Amino acid sequence: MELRHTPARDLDKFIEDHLLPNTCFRTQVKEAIDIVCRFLKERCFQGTADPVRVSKVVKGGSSGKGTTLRGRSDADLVVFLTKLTSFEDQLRRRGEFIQEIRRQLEACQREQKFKVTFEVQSPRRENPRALSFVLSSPQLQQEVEFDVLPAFDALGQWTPGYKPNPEIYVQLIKECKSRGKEGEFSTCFTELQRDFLRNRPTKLKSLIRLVKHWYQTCKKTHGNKLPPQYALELLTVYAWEQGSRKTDFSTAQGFQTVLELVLKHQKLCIFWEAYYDFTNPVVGRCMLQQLKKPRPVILDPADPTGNVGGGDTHSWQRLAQEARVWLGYPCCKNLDGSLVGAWTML
Repeated sequence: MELRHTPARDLDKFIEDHLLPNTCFRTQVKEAIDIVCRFLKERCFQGTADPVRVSKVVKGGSSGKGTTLRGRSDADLVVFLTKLTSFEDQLRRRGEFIQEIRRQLEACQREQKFKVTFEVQSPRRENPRALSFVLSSPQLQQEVEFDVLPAFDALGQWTPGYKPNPEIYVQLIKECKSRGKEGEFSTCFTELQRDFLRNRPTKLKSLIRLVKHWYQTCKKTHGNKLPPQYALELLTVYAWEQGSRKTDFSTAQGFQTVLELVLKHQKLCIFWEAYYDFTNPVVGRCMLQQLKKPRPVILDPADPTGNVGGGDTHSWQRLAQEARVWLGYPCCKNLDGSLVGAWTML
């Protein structure tokens, strides 16, 4: 149903129905990306003086956009380029890469056959330049629009289980410190962001998708004022990693634990040592710089410089106000009419 009234007794039955993505549509999209990824690497540039080439194409974060309930989703597709001198190059040469990618993307639409409907958008308005392509399957009425975000390849060839070279983060921090603008290069580390949320248990990933939709429902109210969606995703992971650590758990317990953290934002300092740590002196100091920043501070596991949900303390206040309202909703309330309760952090 609406889910404002969806009780806490079941919860999952709502996630399994409305929230769960189409299995058939995903498979079609994943294949379409593989066609494009394999297309861009070969086609882009080539027969060209400049050694810069497309190394890989990775899908980034995605958020279901409410229309009926879930009718559509917006995702980010990061195109990695090589032979760039610095991280800043992806910002300056962005317009140069936007044209080369768009040129072959249109050519890919003509030459390559797809199962879904490949849609290359017209030049985008209300934005400085912008680009995107839409993948839709009218049979299932599923639609997704990918925003192409060109980025330098920092990791090069990287596989899960391997901690990235600390030297890479050193170059990132030194360049982010001098030129300013902390956390703009997070797109290069997208592989680590996906790998962070991919290996999570099924019940947790379903919980995250529940939190994802909660964010979108409030996003059509307060607008862009609220913090980035990535903050809520990492916060859900933190709620599970602390005190629970169970394969099977209650969604009502977790959803309650996440909402109470939104109100605790001023008390929240969170960071992950997954892809980096204090072994390197340069990385260590920069990591301590972020921890002493005004709360809430959620440190991007893939981006030691990048602070998710930071820079605005009134963003979380607007979020905490609506988080307080949803606490009064039956969503968190069980059969008794009382609260299900949060997770013990012991």
